[PDB]
Amino acid sequence: RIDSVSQLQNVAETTKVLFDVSKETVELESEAFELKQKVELAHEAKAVLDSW
Amino acid sequence: VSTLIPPKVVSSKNIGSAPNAKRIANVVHFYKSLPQGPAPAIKANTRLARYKAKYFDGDNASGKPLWHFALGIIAFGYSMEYYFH
Repeated sequence: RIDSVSQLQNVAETTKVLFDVSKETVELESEAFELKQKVELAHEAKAVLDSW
Repeated sequence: VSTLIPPKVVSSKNIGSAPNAKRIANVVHFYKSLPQGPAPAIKANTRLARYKAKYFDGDNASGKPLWHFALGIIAFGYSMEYYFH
């Protein structure tokens, strides 16, 4: 039981970093979403001038 | 949908499991246990207690005092012979 508890020694100090940096790496990409809007716009513009 | 969180739910988990009950048993079992054979009371006398401590402990544990007790009846009943016949 000592060994089973001592497996949980430095979990909290590291998982408080895990939680934060994990949700940041999830959720810091709406910039890329709004970049995708401009990318598909320029994609359509290149396509239609290719048609012209 | 978000960062789910079971790394840290140990604080209210530690009641229901089986080593918890054994742990709360044996942390109570260990403190009042005497350390190294202390307080054994190796010396006692009540005008019949040295007979017990010399004869009726687990070290000697021999039935020869019953022999002496049988000899006591040989001291008793044979003398009762001297009182009866």
